[PDB]
Amino acid sequence: SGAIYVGNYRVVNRHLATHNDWANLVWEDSSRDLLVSSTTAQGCDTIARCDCQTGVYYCSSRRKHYPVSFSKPSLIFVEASEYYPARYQSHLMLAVGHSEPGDCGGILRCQHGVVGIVSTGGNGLVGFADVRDLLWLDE
Ligand SMILES: CSc1ccc(Br)cc1CC(=O)N1C[C@H](C(N)=O)CC[C@H]1C
Ligand SMILES: [Zn+2]
Repeated sequence: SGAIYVGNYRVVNRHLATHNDWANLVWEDSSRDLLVSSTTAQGCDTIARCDCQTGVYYCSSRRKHYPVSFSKPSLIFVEASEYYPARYQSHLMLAVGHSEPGDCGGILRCQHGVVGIVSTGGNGLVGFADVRDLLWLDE
């Protein structure tokens, strides 16, 4: 679990969005596993606007942060799950690191701010949904 709170927006994994997220929907994209909902309170986070390929993510299944080198946002095949059919997930960045399904929502940050959230994984792999291209989050 986990979310980004920026301005009057809440960014979550689309497959973990609540009834309240859907009732206050701003934007969602199944191909990215993202959903953004509106909030009444002002957020605590800021978004990176950069091309960093290194950063640190929070791994809830280890209660620890880990440093990672990750690929640029790309279209990557993701196997079927209870949440989605087998498809290409877009704007996804992969890295070597530990992850389990419940780790989705953990934030990846670089020196500039929030880069994205955990969305996929594998055997010693962790994949992050990028949010740096969503310029409207800042206004
Ligand atoms: C951190 S998730 C994870 C971690 C390790 C392993 Br093995 C396997 C996973 C599962 C995984 O990749 N997905 C991706 C899915 C999606 N984004 O299409 C939504 C959550 C889940 C079902
Ligand atoms: Zn950066």
